[PDB]
Amino acid sequence: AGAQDFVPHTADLAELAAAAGECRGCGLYRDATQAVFGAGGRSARIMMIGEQPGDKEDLAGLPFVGPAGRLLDRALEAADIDRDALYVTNAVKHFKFTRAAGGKRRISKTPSRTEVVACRPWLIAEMTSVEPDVVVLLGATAAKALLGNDFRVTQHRGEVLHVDDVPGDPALVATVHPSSLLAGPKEERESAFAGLVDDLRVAADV
Ligand SMILES: O=c1cc[nH]c(=O)[nH]1
Ligand code: SF4
Repeated sequence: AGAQDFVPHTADLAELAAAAGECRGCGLYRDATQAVFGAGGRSARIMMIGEQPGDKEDLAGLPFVGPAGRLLDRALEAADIDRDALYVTNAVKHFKFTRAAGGKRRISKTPSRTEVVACRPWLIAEMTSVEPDVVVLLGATAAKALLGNDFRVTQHRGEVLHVDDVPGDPALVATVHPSSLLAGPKEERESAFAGLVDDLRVAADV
């Protein structure tokens, strides 16, 4: 079901990414510019999964290149993690969006659980390909994709999780989505940034 028949029998990331360009596993390929596959290499020990490409990513062809990605880079650097050593992807690989009159960007819309489950074959192929030691799940959509639709990121901060139906049984660490840290009162943003750095250090210490 979903994307499964579009996923080739290969662990080569370049070939998986090409095949995802042709996926019709849900409706999101229609209005998006292109599939945005994960970035990084199969030697990566840490895999990080966001929700979906946003406006900038949909046109760059790469994940986490916009304001959320810049905040994530600042957190990674503070956690002493090299972004180039990670494998970074998203639960959903085509941008789901709308525009508002007078808006300065295309606005992301939340993928339905249906779309997440349809796209998950790709995440499974990425995980099988990369064999990460730990998966960082950035925000609610990504965390629920592997931990269940009832899972609450806010209730499990700092925790190393392991679930039985995840390929290779990597450690899993669920944390706040970097987009959440972009706005809000300064003290709240600074406390939340420190907690993201903490969670990234937990994952890197696995
Ligand atoms: O790649 C991206 C960029 C922004 N937000 C995400 O969840 N992923
Ligand atoms: S979002 Fe995922 S399942 Fe849906 S068409 Fe795109 S790659 Fe396929």
